[PDB]
Amino acid sequence: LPLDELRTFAEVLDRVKAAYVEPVDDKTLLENAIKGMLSNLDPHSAYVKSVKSQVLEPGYAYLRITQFQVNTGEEVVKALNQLRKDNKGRLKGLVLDLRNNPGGVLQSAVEVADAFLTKGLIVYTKGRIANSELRFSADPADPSDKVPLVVLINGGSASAAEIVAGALQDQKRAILMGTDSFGKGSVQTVLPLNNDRALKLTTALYYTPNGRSIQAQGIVPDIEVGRAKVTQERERPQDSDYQLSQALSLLKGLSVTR
Amino acid sequence: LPLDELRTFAEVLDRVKAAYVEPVDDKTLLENAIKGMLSNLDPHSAYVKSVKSQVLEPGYAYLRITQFQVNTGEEVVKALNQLRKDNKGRLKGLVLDLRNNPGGVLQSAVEVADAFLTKGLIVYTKGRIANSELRFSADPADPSDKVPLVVLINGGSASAAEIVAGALQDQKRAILMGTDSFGKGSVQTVLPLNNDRALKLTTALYYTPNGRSIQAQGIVPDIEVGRAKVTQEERPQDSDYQLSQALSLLKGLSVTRG
Amino acid sequence: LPLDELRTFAEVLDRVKAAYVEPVDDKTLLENAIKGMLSNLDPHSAYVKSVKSQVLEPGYAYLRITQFQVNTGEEVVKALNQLRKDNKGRLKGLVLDLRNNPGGVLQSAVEVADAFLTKGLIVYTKGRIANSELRFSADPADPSDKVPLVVLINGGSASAAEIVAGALQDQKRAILMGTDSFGKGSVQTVLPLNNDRALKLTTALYYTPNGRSIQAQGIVPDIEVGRAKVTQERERPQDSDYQLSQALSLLKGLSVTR
Amino acid sequence: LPLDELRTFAEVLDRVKAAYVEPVDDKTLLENAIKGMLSNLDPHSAYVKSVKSQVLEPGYAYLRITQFQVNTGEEVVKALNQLRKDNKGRLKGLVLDLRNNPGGVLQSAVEVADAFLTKGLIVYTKGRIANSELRFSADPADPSDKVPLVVLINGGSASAAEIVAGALQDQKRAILMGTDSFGKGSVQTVLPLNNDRALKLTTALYYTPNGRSIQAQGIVPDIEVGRAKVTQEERPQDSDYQLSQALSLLKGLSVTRG
Amino acid sequence: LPLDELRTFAEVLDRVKAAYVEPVDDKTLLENAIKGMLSNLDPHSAYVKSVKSQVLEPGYAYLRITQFQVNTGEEVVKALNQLRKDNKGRLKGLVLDLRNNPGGVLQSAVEVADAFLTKGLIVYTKGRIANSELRFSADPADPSDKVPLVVLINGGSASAAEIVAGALQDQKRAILMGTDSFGKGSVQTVLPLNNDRALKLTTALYYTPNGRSIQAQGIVPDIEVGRAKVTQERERPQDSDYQLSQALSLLKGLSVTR
Amino acid sequence: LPLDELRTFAEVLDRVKAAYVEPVDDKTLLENAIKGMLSNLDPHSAYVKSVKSQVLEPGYAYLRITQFQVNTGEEVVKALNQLRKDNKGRLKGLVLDLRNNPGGVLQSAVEVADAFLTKGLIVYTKGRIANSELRFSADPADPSDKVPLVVLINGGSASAAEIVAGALQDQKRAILMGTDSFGKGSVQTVLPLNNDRALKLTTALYYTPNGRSIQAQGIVPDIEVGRAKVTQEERPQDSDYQLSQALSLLKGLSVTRG
Repeated sequence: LPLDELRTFAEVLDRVKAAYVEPVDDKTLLENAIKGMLSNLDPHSAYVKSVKSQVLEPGYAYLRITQFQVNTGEEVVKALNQLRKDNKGRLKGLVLDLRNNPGGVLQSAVEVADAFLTKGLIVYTKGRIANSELRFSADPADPSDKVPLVVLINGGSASAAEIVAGALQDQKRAILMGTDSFGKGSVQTVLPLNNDRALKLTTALYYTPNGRSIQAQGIVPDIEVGRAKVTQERERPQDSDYQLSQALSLLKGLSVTR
Repeated sequence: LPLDELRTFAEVLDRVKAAYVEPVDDKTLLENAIKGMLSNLDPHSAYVKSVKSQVLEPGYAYLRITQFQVNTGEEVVKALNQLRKDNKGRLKGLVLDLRNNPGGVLQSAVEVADAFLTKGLIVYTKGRIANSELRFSADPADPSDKVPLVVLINGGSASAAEIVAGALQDQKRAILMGTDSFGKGSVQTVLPLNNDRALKLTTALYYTPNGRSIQAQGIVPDIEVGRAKVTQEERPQDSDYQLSQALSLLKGLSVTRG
Repeated sequence: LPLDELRTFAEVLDRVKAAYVEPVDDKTLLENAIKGMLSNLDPHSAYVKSVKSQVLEPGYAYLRITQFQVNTGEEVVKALNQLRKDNKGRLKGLVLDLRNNPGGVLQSAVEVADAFLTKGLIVYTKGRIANSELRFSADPADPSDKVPLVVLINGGSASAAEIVAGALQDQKRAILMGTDSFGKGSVQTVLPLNNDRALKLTTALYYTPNGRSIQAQGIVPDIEVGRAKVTQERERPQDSDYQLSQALSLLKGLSVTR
Repeated sequence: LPLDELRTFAEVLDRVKAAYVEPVDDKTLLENAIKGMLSNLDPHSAYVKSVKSQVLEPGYAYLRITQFQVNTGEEVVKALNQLRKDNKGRLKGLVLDLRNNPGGVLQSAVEVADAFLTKGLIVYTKGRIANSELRFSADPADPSDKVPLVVLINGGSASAAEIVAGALQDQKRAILMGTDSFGKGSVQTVLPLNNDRALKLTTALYYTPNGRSIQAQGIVPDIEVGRAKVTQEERPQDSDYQLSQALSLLKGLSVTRG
Repeated sequence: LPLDELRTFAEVLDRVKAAYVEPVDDKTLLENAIKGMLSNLDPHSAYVKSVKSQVLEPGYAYLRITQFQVNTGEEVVKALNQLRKDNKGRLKGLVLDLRNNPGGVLQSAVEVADAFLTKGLIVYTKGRIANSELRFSADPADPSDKVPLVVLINGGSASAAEIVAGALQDQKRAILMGTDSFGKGSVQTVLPLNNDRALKLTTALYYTPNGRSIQAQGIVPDIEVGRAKVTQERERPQDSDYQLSQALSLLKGLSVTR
Repeated sequence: LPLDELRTFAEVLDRVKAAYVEPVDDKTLLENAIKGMLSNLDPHSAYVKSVKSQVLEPGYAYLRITQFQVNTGEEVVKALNQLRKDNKGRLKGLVLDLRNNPGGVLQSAVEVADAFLTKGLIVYTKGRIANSELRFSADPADPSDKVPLVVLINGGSASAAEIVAGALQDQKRAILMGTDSFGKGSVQTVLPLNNDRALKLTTALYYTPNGRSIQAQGIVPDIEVGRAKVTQEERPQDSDYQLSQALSLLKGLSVTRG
């Protein structure tokens, strides 16, 4: 209780209680002060097939994560094996379509990351409260079989998807190409109050294995690729998708070099 | 200041000070509570020749209010008589162009309304502060000489212009034509505080003679006519759809009224 | 017999009888003189569903007179009652489509006028001969039930239709909108001659109740509306017909005002 | 003047003077009878270097008659010999462009025709006045040197030009190609009257050597070829369809004639 | 054996035999010298329905020779009689489409020429060897019945077709219109050598009846007609074919003149 | 000179001298035999700042060889160090633009190759003349500092440029990207003859370190990327498709190589 600043606050509240057009009691003024304190502090504060896979070309395959549901992990691994069986042999290249992904279940995101990682950190949450600081390490099993993969990120790629992309980039496991990411990397917990109502507050934020806050930076692709049309001067989706075609050609060139 | 609910607000503020990710001191939380109490209460709260006239057709004339300045009233009357001299006789119809009129001097607004009204109320403010409750009644002189007129109002006409239009409509003096209006009919007083800072608070709001709040209702035209451009296959009605509609309505009204 | 001017005429006729390329007797020269005297004097001198009605919108109906036949009168009244039954109630507005109407039976025109008029003059013929000066007065029965109506006139609106429109305008019963009218308001009677052939001559002309000659003035609409296209900047025929849509909107505004 | 039928005409004129709507005196009726007797009898009755030549191709030349002036004849002959000098030898074919030729001096027309004819009639007028009947016979000199020629005639070629074309066609001297002609082949003499006013009357009309009246028949080309523009994928045949057709016809005619 | 020039040749051959990158024996050098001597001397040296006829318009018919096969002659005569039977009477005009004709059997070409010629030379071959100088004269039978015909030649008209066109032009029997011809008018005979291989050499060239070498001049049409589009300013193939339409109109005009 | 086969060649030449249509003397036949022996044997036989560099992105640079002049080598090295100074550190990737490079000084070519190679062969010529067989081995200094580079080759890159590219490819030093090359890898020496005239003969041809003849094989890029223009919806990769592909390949290669 600062009391002096509380005196200033109560004086402003009394002036409003006296002058406003429609009469307002103390309770509604207090509630509006609370709601606006939260709105001014933090915007997030208050008071269906998941996975689709396809072998786009012989040796090169495409895996898209529409959303992060609970089944998503098992489904991505199922898709990995399915693509390996479709190519009738080991894969030369893979594309992770994580663009247009709002986010979803954090555990499902971490297991999707685990399908590509054999060791190291994946994501860790930092905040100032007893049970916020969390960490997630990769298990020594990757169903990807070390396949070279390029991850696609758009503006509409946030939360869980951003975590996956960041983990894949910091482990130097994937090539991120596309535009920048949303940058939504904060966790909201509902805290209880003595009065019979509770408040939702961002209590911590996500951090990639390197240590860069997802919320501030976002995820910057290693190669920036905006939408564009190519003009020659000399199913199959890449004929219509610019970013997918670019990722495919990059994987092709990488395979040829390697 | 009821301390008992102050307990609830302090408890909530302390819980927020404890849980948020990046630490914030008591001062910023109190200041944000103030700013949001005002913001959540009221969005407006914080902490060129005026008239141009023309006789469109023999018997039918057009009066435009670009803005509400002090001269406006005199000029409007100067225009009225002038149009009577232009037609060399009494007018069969008149069009009040109040579209694209943000507002202006309130006294000029009541003067413009009073040039058409011989009795009754024009506009009245209701509020809870000591010296806000005021009223405006028409004087028994109308330089309009009882001419039938159509008033045109669009979205970009607010405050004073809405006061004029509402007065003309509720007094059954004019027929309003066009789209709905802005609906800005509130007065903000700057109130001083013990500390060397002040708060802007709406202290009263305007009401049309019927009793309809301009701020909530707005002024709804009797005839809805959206903006359009006509192309034949100076004379502004030949190019302006809304003005042409009002002119033709006045002509037909005059013919029936024989 | 002027005889001196007859001498001049006969001298010219003899010169022509002598000089022309192909020989011509006195009779053909006389006949050509007659035919050209008539052509030079007056151009008119010498020597199928009628009615369609529809309720275009709830409360507002449209009645078109393609042509003036004998049945036309009964048909317009039949249509009036039919439109009243279609709306399941009294009508708010009516449109008389008299455009593209060459004319027709005068009595049918006067009865069509009688469906809207309860008293007063309708049309009167004036000429200089025993039985030309005629008058037509409205009977005290109007099946229109005083419905407000707008009449549409084009360039191709003449004779009977022009009479109807003029009567409706001079009685201040309808609003005439559109372009100007044809202006054909003369009656041709065949007169008998001593020789076994007869001549058709305009013997009189029509006059509206006010007294304006239909032949000279034509019918000027109270509102002039040429064909045009409207461009918004925000069956059902009026969506395609400009004049009909204008008449509909005028009737709508009149109903709202009234 | 046979008074017995003058009775009929006077009776008719008096009946007209009696019946017409607006009164007209005897003088205007008599004057209109005169004007219409002439108008109904005959529509024409009431009360720049001339030649340019060029050799289109080796052996084939083009002679254009813009208008029929006095110099035209001499110039045409001057052109003929000149073309012979241009080709350095006798011509294989010649094109007479008589299109867009209103007419002109009749003597120049018979001269132009005579430059191609060695015997026979050229044109003769028939009428009933004393000194109109004239004839024109060709002199036994043709500077054309018997060259085969095609004459081009369109609608805008009348009188003198038609006289030339008709003479050339009926004498089987030229092949006419194009559309039909105007057909204006009549001569108007101004005749004086006892009163100080005169009348224009056609006193005779032209006839081609066959005997066909130019005024009624016109001159119909042996080959119909409408106007057109050709675009390859100076030389006027490269741009003019009718001239190109005539040139190709002359070339083929020359080849067959070997 | 010049021997001195043979010494120069053998010295050059020895220099090449010594210096070239890949070793070459005397035989391959000799063979290359031979092949290049032939290539440098003369390019031609080394070391399915035929006829379609149709009556395009009443009186005017069209005969196209796609190629010169053995049956071609009988087929053209068969077509002549067929067209005569189709028109149910003698023909007014005929078009020989010889354009886009590489050539073919010389005897078939000469018989096709014989279908139009009653006497005179058709084509003769000139060269310097015992049995090269040949001549071909027309037999006194022409199934064409002297019908006037126009022959069409394009750039792709060579050898046999060029011979036919040239014969028809030099006899002044047909009108050749179109663009210039290919100009391929040489005969290649294979000559035997002591060694077990032989050489093909142009031994003579064709000449038209006039004496102009087909190989050098080509066949120049009497009327030049490139592809073009006509624009009026006023099955049936000529509506789509410019050259065919021109030939048709020329035949029409020729028939009218004759 | 083996006279026995000289018999065959003389016999053939005499038969040709006897059979050809227009007579040709022995001299022209011998001269043509010479010219064609050279022409049939070998088609080539008969009888501006060089380097421009730029750092495209932080860590990635671009070096263009317009032409191979004497300064080129020095300039290339001057450019290499300069780019190292521009990036203020070692480069992550480099692009060698050898497209549109006809060739130039061979020593400058081996210098340009030597700026990237520390050991091994660069290019060697094979022929049969005395002093053609030469070899070029790399010196143990590479100013490239082992930077990974992609070389771009199109069709319009020949000789020296192909030598550089082939050396870089066979030494597994660079990844070649683009279309195939011209393939002009032969050296022509002018040889003198006893008579005062000389012959141009290819005396040797180039070979890449692998042993592949540049003239026959050409240099085939490891990655095929045709020319195209990209349009976003200075920086040349933003406009050049092939350069952008090489840049993205280098970036991905650098990321994987961590």
